[PDB]
Amino acid sequence: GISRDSKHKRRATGGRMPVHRKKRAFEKGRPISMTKLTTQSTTITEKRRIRPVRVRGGHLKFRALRLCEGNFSWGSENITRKTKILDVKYNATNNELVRTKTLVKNSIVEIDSTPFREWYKLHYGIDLGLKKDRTVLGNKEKSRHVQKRVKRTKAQALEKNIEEQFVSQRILACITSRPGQSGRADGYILEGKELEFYIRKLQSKKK
Amino acid sequence: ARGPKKHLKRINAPKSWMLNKLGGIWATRPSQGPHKLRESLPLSVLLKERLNYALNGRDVTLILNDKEQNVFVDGKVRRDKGYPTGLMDVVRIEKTDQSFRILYDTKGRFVLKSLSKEEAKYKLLKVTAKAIGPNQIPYIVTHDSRTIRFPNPEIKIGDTLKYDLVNNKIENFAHLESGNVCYIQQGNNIGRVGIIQHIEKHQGSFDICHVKDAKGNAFATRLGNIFVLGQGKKSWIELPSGDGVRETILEERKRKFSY
Amino acid sequence: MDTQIQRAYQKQDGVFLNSKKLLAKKTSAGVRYYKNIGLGFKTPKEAIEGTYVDKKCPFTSNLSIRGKIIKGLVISTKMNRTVIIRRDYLHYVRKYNRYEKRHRNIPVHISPCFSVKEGDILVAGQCRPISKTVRFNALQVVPNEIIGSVRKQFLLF
Amino acid sequence: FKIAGGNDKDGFPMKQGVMVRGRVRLLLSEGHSCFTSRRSGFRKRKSVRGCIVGPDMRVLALQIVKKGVAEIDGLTTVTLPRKLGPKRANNIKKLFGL
RNA sequence: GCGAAUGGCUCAUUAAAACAGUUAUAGUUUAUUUGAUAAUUAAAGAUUACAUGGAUAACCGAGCUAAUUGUUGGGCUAAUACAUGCUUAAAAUUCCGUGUCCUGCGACCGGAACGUAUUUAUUAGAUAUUAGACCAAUCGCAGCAAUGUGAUUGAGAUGAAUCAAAGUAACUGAUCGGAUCGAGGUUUACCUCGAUAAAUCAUCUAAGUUUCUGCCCUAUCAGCUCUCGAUGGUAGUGUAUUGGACUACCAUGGCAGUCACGGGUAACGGAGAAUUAGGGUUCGAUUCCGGAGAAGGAGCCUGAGAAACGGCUACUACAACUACGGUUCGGCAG
Ligand SMILES: [Mg+2]
Ligand SMILES: [Mg+2]
Ligand SMILES: [Mg+2]
Ligand SMILES: [Mg+2]
Ligand SMILES: [Mg+2]
Ligand SMILES: [Mg+2]
Ligand SMILES: [Mg+2]
Ligand SMILES: [Mg+2]
Ligand SMILES: [Mg+2]
Ligand SMILES: [Mg+2]
Ligand SMILES: [Mg+2]
Ligand SMILES: [Mg+2]
Ligand SMILES: [Mg+2]
Ligand SMILES: [Mg+2]
Ligand SMILES: [Mg+2]
Repeated sequence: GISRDSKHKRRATGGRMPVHRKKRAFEKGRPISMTKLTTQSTTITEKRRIRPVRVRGGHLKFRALRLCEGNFSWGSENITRKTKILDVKYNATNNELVRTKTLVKNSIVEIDSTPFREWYKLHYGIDLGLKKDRTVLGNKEKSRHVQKRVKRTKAQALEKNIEEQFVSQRILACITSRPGQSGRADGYILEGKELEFYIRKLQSKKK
Repeated sequence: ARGPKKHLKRINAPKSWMLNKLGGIWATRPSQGPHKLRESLPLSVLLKERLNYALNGRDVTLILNDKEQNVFVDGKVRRDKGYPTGLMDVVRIEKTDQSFRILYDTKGRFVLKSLSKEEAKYKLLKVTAKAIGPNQIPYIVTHDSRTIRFPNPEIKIGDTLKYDLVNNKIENFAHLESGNVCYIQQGNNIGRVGIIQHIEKHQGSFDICHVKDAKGNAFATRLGNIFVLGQGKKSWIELPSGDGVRETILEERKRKFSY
Repeated sequence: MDTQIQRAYQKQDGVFLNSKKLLAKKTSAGVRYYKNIGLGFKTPKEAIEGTYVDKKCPFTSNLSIRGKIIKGLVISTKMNRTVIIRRDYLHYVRKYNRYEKRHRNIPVHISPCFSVKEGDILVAGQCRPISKTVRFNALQVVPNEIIGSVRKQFLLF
Repeated sequence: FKIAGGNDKDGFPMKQGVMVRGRVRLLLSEGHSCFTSRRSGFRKRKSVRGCIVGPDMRVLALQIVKKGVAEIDGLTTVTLPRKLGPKRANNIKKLFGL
C-alpha cells in the first residue's frame, strides 16, 4: 500500500501532523515501472512487453516495461511513421535512466531514418543518402514530375543538422508519452531550438 | 465514507414532502433520475401522501407493479416506487386520465395542479447547456435532462422552451431578459412568479436577478433559480394557489379571517 | 541560449511551435503562448514579449483561475518565482465585544512577467494546487513604499 | 494406469505441480483445486498434499489406460447408459449426421 | 446476475486535524437511473450468419480424513458463463501513377486510405470588447481568358482554455459497432409492446482532493522544520487527477509574542443541552450530519465502490475442536 496521502508530511511550520485514518484505498500508489529497450536483444529475446493494470473507474491502463519500437513525428513536414528507436541519450531527469536506457516521457533518443528517408524521397525526389547522388528524378520532364521540382525548390533548407542526421542513419527525437501509463512510446523529431541545445549537452557531455 | 449512501431518514427527508414527522424512521429515497434528490417527488410520495390513491406501503407496490400500468410521467410509463418527478412535469393517472403539473407552492411545498387534456400536451422545459457535438451537429439540454438534436439556433443557454409532448416537438421559446415572467424553482423565494427586472452578471462566479409581480414586490435571486414561465407578462401555465404570489402572514389573516 | 538552457534541461511552451515555424518563412514566426484569464484583468505587456518559460504562469499556460481572488501585502522576495503575502485582518471577541489583530500568510506564485519588490501590495487569483503551499498566482501587482519593517506594517487593506 | 490423484491418511488431496513429497501450505486463488470460491478473491491458506507419491499416502486413484489379458469384474462388467443426449442444435445434428 | 462497500454500534484515536459555514474541481472517479448517439467491423487471418466452437456445475458412480458450508477423482448435457466471429451507401478529403489536357502541386482519368476509440505531432478553431482607406501579391465568388467582383456567408460555450466540433500524418488494436430473451396479435408477404447485454456524451447519485474563517488548558514549551523533504524551482515517475505525493538535479527557504514548535485534556466537531434582566457560566458519549474504528497493527483479493472487516494473508495477545497428524464462515464497539 505505497500511499501518497499528504498526511505523512509536516505542515508549513514543519510540526509533525496527526493521523486517525488508516491508509485508505483510494490513495493507491502503484509500483514504479522502469522502461528499457530491446535495441540489444543480447539476452532479451521477447522484444516488447506491456502489462495492463486494472485502474480505478474500471478501465485498464497498459504499462510499458520493455520496448523496441515507437512512433515519431517530424515537426516540420507533418509526417509520422512507426520506427525502431535506437539508444537513449541524456534523460535530463537523471543520467541513470540513460545508463539503463529507461524510457521517461521526456527522454531524448535516436531512431531509424528509413521511414522518413523513404518518404522524403517519394515526395521531393531527394534520398538524403551520401550527398553526391543527391537527387533521383524521372527521365522525361513534361508530366507530374514537375511537382517534385516545385516542392524541392521550396528551398527545403532542412537545417545543416537535420541533413547530417539522415545520412548517419541515426535521428534525434524526444518522447511525449508515459510508458508506465499508456504502454506506448511516442516522440517528436528534434529540431531548431532544442536540437541545437540538446546536442550541445551531448557534445560537451562526452568531450 | 464506506461507499455511497443508500437510504433516507424520516427526519432528513425534505420539508417539501410535507412529511409525517411521527411517521416511521425512513422515507422512500428518490431514485437517481431526471431531477436532483431534494428537487423531486418520488411516486410513492405522490400517490400515498399526495393524491391519497394509495395508502399503506404495499398499496403502491400494487399500483406500479400491476400489469395494467396506472402511472404516466411525461407520456411514458413508470413503475418505480421512487421515480423523481420534478418541476414542470406532467403526470397522468391512467385509470382515471388525470393530468398533473409538478409545481412548488408559494410556501415551497410540492403541489399537484390539475391540467386539461389541453396543457397535458405541452410541458415547459428550461435550457441546461447548449453546444455542438458529433459530426457538426447542435445539441441543447433541458433541466428535465432532455437531450435535444437540431434545435432552433436562436436559443441562448438560459432559455425556456414549450414542449409538445405528443409530437416531441418544440414551439415558441423565450430567453430570460429584462421584461419576462418567471417561476423560481428553489430558494428563500421559491414558488413566486413575477416580471424580470434586470440581470446583473458579476462573473466572479455568481450572477443575480431582480423581479416584480402582482402587488409589485421586489424579488432577489440567483439566475440558476429563475425559470422563465413565459415571455412578456403572459404566463404559459396555470399556477397553483391562485397566482404565484405569497402573502404576509398579515395578508393571509386579513384574507381568510379578515382581521 | 540564456532563457532557454539556464541550468535546467530545456524550456519550451504549451504550444509546441518553434522549429516548425521555419515552415512559414514569411509572416511572423516568433509565436509564444498568448492568453487572457479575463475576469476583469489586463494581460501584462511584459508577459507577451518575454522569453520566459513558466508553466505555472496564468498567461503563459493552461493554468486557470477560479473563485477566490486576493489582495495582500508582500513579505518575502526569496524563493524561485514564489512569494509570501501577509493579510491583516481584525477578529471580533464575543465577550469583551472588541477585536484583536491577526495575520494569515499566503504562498503565491509569480510569473516572471511582473517584477516583484518587497513590501508591496499584490493581487492573487485562485489557481489549482501548484505545490504543498502554493494555491495562488499573482495577477496584478501594485508597487508600494513602506520605510522599513514589513512586519511592523499592518494595514486593513 | 495413470496416477489419477492422491489422498492422505488425513483426507489431504494432491496438487499436480507442487512437486514435493509432503504437505505444503499455500494461498489458493480461483482456478485451483482443493479450493472453492464464494466472493472473488476468497484467497485461503489451505494446506494440501504434494505431487510426489509417498508411503504417507493412504489412497491413490488410478486411471486404466490399457487393460491386459486379465479380466477384472468391477471394470469390464459395466455398461453405463449415460443419460444426457445432445441439446445444442449443432451437437444434435453432429450425432445424427444431417 | 446483482447484493453483500446500506444499515446497525461505538468514540479509543483526533485541537486547523476532524468539523462547521463557505469555495474549487479549467485538477478527478462514479455500478444502478433518466435523455441522446451511432450506414462503414480495422490489417494479416479467417469466414456460417438462417447464427459457429470447445469445457464444466447440478446429476450418475468410486474415495479419503477423527475433524469443518474440506475436497480428490471418473462419466453426462445448457447458457446473456466461456471462446470465435459474418456483415456492399454515395459524396468529400488526403496521397499516389514518369495517365491525358495545362501549367494553378490546376482540371478529367485511374489506383490507395477513410467509422469510433487509443497514442502523439501538427493545421485551423476568426477573445462577433475591437471603424476604415489606397498600390502591390495571394485568395476565394462568376470564372475558357479578358475583365471583374467581393471581402462577404461565418464564429456553439465560458469571467477565461492547449474548450466544444474539425483537417492532415501515423501508432495500438485489450474501446465499441447484440450469434441473447419474452408476451400479445394475425391466411401469407408477418405485425405490435416489451426484457436484457453494452460503447460515448450528458444526467442523476456519491466520493476523492481544495479556497477562506473559527476551537479548551499550558512557556516550571521559544525557538521549530532541513541526512533526506523542510520551503520554492526544474524535469520525470505515480494516481482517477492536482501536488515533493515519490525519484533526480538545483536554489535555501517555510513558521513564530497578531504564540510558532512542544505538552495536557475523564476532548471525536457540529446541530444543540442546563440556568440567564442584559452580558455570561458549564456541558455536549448519546436519534440529524460529517469523521474514525471494529482485539492491536500492517498487507491484499475483488469490485463502479472499501484497506472493508458480520471477506482474506502474516505477526503480537487470544477464542473453539482434535484420534495431537490437523482444523475453524475464530472477533458481539449489531
Ligand atoms: Mg466503465
Ligand atoms: Mg430503489
Ligand atoms: Mg463558473
Ligand atoms: Mg498604530
Ligand atoms: Mg451464487
Ligand atoms: Mg484549514
Ligand atoms: Mg469430469
Ligand atoms: Mg479519384
Ligand atoms: Mg408467438
Ligand atoms: Mg509535473
Ligand atoms: Mg497536542
Ligand atoms: Mg468539548
Ligand atoms: Mg453517526
Ligand atoms: Mg465532507
Ligand atoms: Mg451486546
